Amino acid sequence: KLPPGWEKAMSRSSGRVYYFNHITNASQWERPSGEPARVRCSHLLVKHSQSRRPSSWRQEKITRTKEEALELINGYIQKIKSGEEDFESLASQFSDCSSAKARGDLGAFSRGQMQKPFEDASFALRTGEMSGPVFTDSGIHIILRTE
Ligand SMILES: CN1CCN(c2cccc(N)c2)CC1
Repeated sequence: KLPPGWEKAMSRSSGRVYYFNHITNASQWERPSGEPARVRCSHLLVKHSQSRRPSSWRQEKITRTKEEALELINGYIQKIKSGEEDFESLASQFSDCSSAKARGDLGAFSRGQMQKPFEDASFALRTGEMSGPVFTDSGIHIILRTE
């Protein structure tokens, strides 16, 4: 019996089975196996032209499309997963959130405080686990649960 949130899938390019989480948008090859008052997370945000506030410390006027933002997110996830780059380094350089200055750290929080897709992903992640692309009214997030 798989844990809730998780489903079995089959690659497409290779035919090998993998597991996908529809709350975190994480995917992995191994069987996942398996809630607290509070969690601590970091994130990397890529905004797009339909973000609630299409502006950030990186760019006064953010004009990229949502599709372009998802491509950027997917590229950062690839480099993090390969070890070519660290999550903290990419967040500091490229997150459209002012938390970039703290390597993406948002600190600890409870349910009720964050936007719902962000909250649900954060609480479904295990400690140390990274999400896939998570969509909110702010943009597209990579979320790292640190505690
Ligand atoms: C929406 N953002 C506002 C800025 N934030 C921030 C800024 C500096 C350092 C840390 N840890 C967090 C919180 C999240």
